[PDB]
Amino acid sequence: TAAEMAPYMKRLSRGQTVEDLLEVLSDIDEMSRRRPEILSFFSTNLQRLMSSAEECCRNLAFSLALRSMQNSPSIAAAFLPTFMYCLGSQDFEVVQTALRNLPEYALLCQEHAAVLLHRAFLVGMYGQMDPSAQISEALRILHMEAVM
Amino acid sequence: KIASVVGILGHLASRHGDSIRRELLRMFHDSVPFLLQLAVMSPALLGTVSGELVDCPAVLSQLQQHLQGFPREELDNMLNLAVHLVSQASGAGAYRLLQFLVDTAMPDTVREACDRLIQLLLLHLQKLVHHRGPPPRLVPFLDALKNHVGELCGETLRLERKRFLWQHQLLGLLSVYTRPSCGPEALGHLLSRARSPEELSLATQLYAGLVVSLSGLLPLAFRSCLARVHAGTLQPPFTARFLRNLALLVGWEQQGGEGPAALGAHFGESASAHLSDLAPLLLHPEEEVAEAAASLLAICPFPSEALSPSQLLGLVRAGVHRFFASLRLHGPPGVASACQLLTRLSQTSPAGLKAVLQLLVEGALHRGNTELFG
Amino acid sequence: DFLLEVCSRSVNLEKASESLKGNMAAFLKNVCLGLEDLQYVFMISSHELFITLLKDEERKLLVDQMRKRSPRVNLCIKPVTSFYPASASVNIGQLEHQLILSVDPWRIRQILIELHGMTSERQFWTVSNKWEVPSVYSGVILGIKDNLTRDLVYILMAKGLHCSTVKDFSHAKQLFAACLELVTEFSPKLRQVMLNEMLLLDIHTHEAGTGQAGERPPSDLISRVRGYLEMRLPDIPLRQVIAEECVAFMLNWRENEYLTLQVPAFLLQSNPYVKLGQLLAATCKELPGPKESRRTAKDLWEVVVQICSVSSRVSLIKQRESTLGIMYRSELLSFIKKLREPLVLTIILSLFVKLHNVRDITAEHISIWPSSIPNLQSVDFEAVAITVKELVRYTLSINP
Repeated sequence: TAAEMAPYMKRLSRGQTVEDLLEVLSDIDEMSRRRPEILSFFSTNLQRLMSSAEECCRNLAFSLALRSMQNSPSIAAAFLPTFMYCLGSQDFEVVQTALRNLPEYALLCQEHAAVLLHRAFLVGMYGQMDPSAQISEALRILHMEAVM
Repeated sequence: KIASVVGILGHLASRHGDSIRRELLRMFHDSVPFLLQLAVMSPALLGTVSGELVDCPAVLSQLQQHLQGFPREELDNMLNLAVHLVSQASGAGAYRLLQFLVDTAMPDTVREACDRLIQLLLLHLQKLVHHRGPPPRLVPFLDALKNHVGELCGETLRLERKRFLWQHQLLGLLSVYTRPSCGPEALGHLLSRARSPEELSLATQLYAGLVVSLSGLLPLAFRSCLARVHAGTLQPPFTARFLRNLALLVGWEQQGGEGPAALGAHFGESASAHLSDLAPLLLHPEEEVAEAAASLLAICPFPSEALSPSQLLGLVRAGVHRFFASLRLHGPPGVASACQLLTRLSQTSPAGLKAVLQLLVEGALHRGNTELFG
Repeated sequence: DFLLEVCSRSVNLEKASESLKGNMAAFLKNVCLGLEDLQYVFMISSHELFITLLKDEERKLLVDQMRKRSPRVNLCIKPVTSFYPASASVNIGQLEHQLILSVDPWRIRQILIELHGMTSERQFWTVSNKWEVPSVYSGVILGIKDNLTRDLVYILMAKGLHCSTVKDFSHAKQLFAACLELVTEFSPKLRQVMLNEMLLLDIHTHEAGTGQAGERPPSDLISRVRGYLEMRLPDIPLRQVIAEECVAFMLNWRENEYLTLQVPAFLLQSNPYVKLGQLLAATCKELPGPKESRRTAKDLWEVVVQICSVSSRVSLIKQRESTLGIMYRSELLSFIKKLREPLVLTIILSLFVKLHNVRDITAEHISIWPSSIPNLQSVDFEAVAITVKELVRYTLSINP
């Protein structure tokens, strides 16, 4: 229910330190592994944590987000602005962790995959990154469900 | 209390009844408070919420006005039952019934009854959203409205004679009510879709009603808007509208009187945190987006600490590109925003001055932009 | 007007042909373009030559395209309200909406007076759950015997704290001043509590508006911060954030003479923030000393490495306890994030870089710290890496 997740919403929204955000994200993580449907309440707040400055809560935010989007494909379009912001972010760690999760998100979205892989290429091209492996894997799998 | 026992029996007797209860309510509405009182604790009100708007047309309103011979105290009790039912029963067709109720306020006695219904609903929602300063209250009516916040903003921006007050109050209540704080999203819709200073005033009024209970609204609204801009979302007319409305807000705060002082919005300070996002918008292929970004960046203050060398160099490169593009396209009248931005960037530091002068002279002497100067 | 009068005497109208007229009107247009003040644009535009030369259709276009350069913007700032008062409950809800929207304390007092007038025994500090009073203050603020006084003190505290959160410092000043002058009459503890809150608000107001350009504090705020640090009153409910911000205020305005020597001894053993600020001021004021710097840089090194150590899988970030220091790592990071003084910041950066280089990175005064450490196995170097990354991000946000 949405009533029992209100303290978790408050702790995730008001988390200032890395310790508080990490512990509340992990606490969401065990009962998301138990109850995967609870993650729809945390959607935009995971989108806010998606572009976090430090690495562990940002990786956990990507993990919990992609787990939320594995259930409902309609959630996939709602994560497009934050994912393209993470690809085009000035922080390089955020760009790397967006590129690592790029094929999974491209598989999960599939109507915004042209713009996504184009952004990944242009980040790799005008940056100094090599997303050709991720882009190639995403293109291969997208072709595999394209021929179906 | 035989009515309570009858309702408790009928709640169990109404298992999986999606047509029989609706038919009974349709037959009972031909010739009602007894049904509504027992419908408070049952999901039959939620099921008939969609059917209530479709069934109600003017003949039913005239029949209700004919059945309005009940005493005024009983009428007020029925109105309180109605606002309680619509606040705590409406599950998924809340926006349709809402648009019906607002539409059936603009037989004059039915219009007055609907107006009192909307006013009492807004007061009851104001009670329910924020009280008991304990788990939060769950409002099913406002739970179905967070998915229609964009449509609510669009209907508020129409600025009709009385509907926008109610929809603006409901936007504020929804912004307070949502634990993920949908307020920045509504502020972003209002900023991106406003076309007049009257329409832009709705965003400032919403923020004035929201800053007394919420914090950090403008950075989140700006981040959401610019994330939608830099993706494929927010097609470039709305991007240009958002940019020029933000330029209007920053300029209005800069000409500060009692308005910006009482609001305390810090529009320029919050927009200063997104110069790395606003700077590529000078390079936008759409001309209106580029000139709106130039007009914003000509007056948007720099961050109070300093400009980063990456930020400063990107701003200067985009500024000189905007200067030469507007000189080629619009001529000397169209270069005012780029000239103001470059003049402000040259006064930040000697490095900024050297960058501005070097890039201006190099761009003016390039193989491109040299036909402008003979 | 000399330029325009030279323009008039040097054109020789009705004999000047199309070539001179077009060139001269284009010059008038392009000198109108470069005028930053719009009154000068009407000064050129009101001239007879300007009207005579161009057209009757592009002069209006030019003056509107210059008027839109710096337009005048008017916007409503009063929030929407559909106040149509039939019943008592409608008036109660209307006045509750006004109370929640209100920020002027006298209007709040009026609304609360009439709200207590209409109703019998209902409290009104509970009509908005967004009003947050800290839990150390809740017991002393809900113990007021008078209902209206308790409601008014709660509302004034909550609205002042929220205005301090949203950087509305003048309105927070008014609300806290009204609450303080209202609690002078009946409670010394509340008078002290809003004295502390007023001090914290004054610190935040100075560091937001009065600072930000490098000018000294007015030296009565420094005296107030000193008096609050040397207070030692046990009955009052204290917030640790006020003492933390006071130590940060002392460090940010290079008050090393107070933090090193003039601090009382009992404050160092009680408040870890004051001890850490004393150590930072000591290691900052001794920097030109070759070996005298080491005596305090050492003590800073042990206290910081004991903060970043783990007693007894266990991670300092994951647990936040089982640390050996006087502070949690989160509290240390937040306290450093309250500091903007560049010498203190670069001292802490050199410290955490030297700690990170043990198990390279060069950071200025890296030789002032000891190399060999005790209990190297206790140090969570993952926590040290996260701390140094967040710290360099914060300092680059301070000075890019």
